Amino acid sequence: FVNQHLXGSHLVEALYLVCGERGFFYTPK
Amino acid sequence: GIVEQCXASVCSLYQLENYCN
Repeated sequence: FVNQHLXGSHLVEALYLVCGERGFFYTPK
Repeated sequence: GIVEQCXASVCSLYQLENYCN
């Protein structure tokens, strides 16, 4: 799922799944 | 930033992980 265009909720879903218990930051420039 | 690299262009694990805490 990572190696594609990921926009909006799709991108935060990928961050959520990859980052796990670390969490993440979603900072659209 | 993440939108340019992952939405406007194809994402990568290297780049996604740069946004993990």
